[PDB]
Amino acid sequence: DIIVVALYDYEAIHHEDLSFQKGDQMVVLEESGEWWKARSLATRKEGYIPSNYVAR
Amino acid sequence: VRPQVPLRPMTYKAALDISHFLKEKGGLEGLIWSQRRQEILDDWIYHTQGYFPDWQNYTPGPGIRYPLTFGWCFKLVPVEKEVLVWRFDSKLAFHHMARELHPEYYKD
Repeated sequence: DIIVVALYDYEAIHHEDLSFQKGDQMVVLEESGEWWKARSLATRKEGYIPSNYVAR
Repeated sequence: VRPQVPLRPMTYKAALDISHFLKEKGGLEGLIWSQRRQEILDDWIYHTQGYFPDWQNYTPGPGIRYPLTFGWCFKLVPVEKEVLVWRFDSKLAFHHMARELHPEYYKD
């Protein structure tokens, strides 16, 4: 219901974060804070993402 | 290219994971320490991962400098106004070496 598209490349260092590339689509699971838990549509990996790196 | 990521606090787990990633990537181990290089690393962590540069301090000299933030697993070792190199120690994951030597930093 909340689908977002990546605007920038992000490489995760912390194990509970989600890496992605410019243009990747993700579903947002949780929005508590400025780091949102999301899931990749391509890999179905889950993790937190920088909320300002994504749109819509 | 990448903008500034939202800020978050440093934890023991995050310090561990950043330590392990740097050991796996390569570059830090064996490198000669300099204030300029310490700033490049601290500011990189801050722009990419949103941890403020307040966790990468070591015990004052002389001798081996030990990390003040439990979870940071690099230590500064002198080699033969010193000259120091970064060195990973896995013992640092389980022994808070700074708290063992300087309890006053952590008593209150």
